[PDB]
Amino acid sequence: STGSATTTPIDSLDDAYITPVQIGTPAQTLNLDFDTGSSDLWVFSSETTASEVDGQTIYTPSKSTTAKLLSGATWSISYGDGSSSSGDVYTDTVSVGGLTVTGQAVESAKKVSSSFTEDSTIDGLLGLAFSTLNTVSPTQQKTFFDNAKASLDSPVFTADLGYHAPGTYNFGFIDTTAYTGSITYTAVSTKQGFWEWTSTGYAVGSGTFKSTSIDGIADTGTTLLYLPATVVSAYWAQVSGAKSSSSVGGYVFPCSATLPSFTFGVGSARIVIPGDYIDFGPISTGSSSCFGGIQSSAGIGINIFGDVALKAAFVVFNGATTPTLGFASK
Ligand SMILES: NC(=[NH2+])c1ccc(C(F)(F)F)cc1
Repeated sequence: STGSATTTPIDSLDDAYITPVQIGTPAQTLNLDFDTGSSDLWVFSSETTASEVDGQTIYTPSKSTTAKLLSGATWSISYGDGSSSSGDVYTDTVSVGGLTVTGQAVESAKKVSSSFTEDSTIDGLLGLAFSTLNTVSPTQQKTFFDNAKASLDSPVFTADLGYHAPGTYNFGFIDTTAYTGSITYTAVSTKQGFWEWTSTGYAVGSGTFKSTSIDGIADTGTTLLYLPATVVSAYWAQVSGAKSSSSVGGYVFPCSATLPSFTFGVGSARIVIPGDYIDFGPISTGSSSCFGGIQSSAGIGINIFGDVALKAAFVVFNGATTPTLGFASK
């Protein structure tokens, strides 16, 4: 089997991407944030505290003839940005782009933090990291990909995110029309539960490539590119007027600037992020100071190849017996 679904930016800045997902019988379609940096499929629901729902579409398990309460199971997750959610668990039929999993754990939110309530465009998360990170207790649950894998034509999924445009998540096949050149594959460590790999270096604009190992995660659920302070300083030094602002929380730059590209290495291959992809717009409405899309990872404890990086590539999440990652230009 295979599946193919379009993923759409939630706003004009590509702050996140949503993908429609069918849950239950009859289908209830929710727009979920596919997150290769976590492993829970959770949704706003008829159980979510009413004051914490503000425009999201909800899953109502009592209206699904295939929903079953997973007795005694609860979940609770906190993310890197300080947001969180928690609740109970159902199993139900879940379909993405024509690919169906029966018995998928659907984590129903009883509580969500304010940043989830405040984002009416995201109805929940669909985790695509390794199932070892799943938070369900006392019986850990599998991701949608982990449940589908054996049925897929090939044990892979691909992320093809757009810049200010829709893109595609495919399951079970590689669309050879969706990229240029070849796909370069690189080793993955699953020890921290992530799609963790080592980039071979970087360049800023037309500058020379610096060979240096950068260990980080391929994370569709993080907006920005978080890299070591040395690398980030080298990038922003090429932008007149750019500075790190403790009050704003990162590097800012004049909105009048034309940003240089940023290249990252995948083996001997190179992925080029155009400068425009690095512009996250005014820091507050009407400001002429703009927020940068490349930020320091110092104090995160890991580098994060988030959407800014991934959207410049066609990315293969290869879930073969030994997982790997593939990157192609597009
Ligand atoms: N769910 C995610 N995509 C995610 C959240 C937090 C972190 C961090 F802790 F490293 F910051 C990494 C990945």
